[PDB]
Amino acid sequence: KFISAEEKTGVTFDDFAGQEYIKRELQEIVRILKNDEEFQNKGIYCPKGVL
Amino acid sequence: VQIFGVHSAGKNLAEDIDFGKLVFRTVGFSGADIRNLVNEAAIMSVRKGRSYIYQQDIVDVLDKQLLEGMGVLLTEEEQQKCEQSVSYEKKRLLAV
Repeated sequence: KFISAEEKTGVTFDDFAGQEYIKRELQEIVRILKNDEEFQNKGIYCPKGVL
Repeated sequence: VQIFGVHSAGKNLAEDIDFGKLVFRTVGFSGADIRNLVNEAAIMSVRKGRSYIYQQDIVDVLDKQLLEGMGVLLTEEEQQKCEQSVSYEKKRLLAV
């Protein structure tokens, strides 16, 4: 009973810069996850594990 | 080529797409790698607002993977300014 099932943490994308390519790639990943049906209409599938 | 056709059958391909002129760029690729390549081309197709996936999407995907392979993660603007930062003669030597 230790896993923090959080919803908000208070840290946004603007606080971390210098890797805007990584920010764009992570934005694409989370946008694919949230907007799944629109891109699965085109057959797009998200990666399951991001390291 | 057959695996590229099989794994990209359920996608909206353009008319200029032909994988026969990129077989030399995919030496050693497995079926999972070709599937990942097709998904990569689809993702950078929808990222640029494109409706279809031409050959240039696959070329850009392969080129960006090759650029990332030596550890270069740069967007267009920073690449342009860093190209402009270098002088002319010391670029002229690399040109020759």
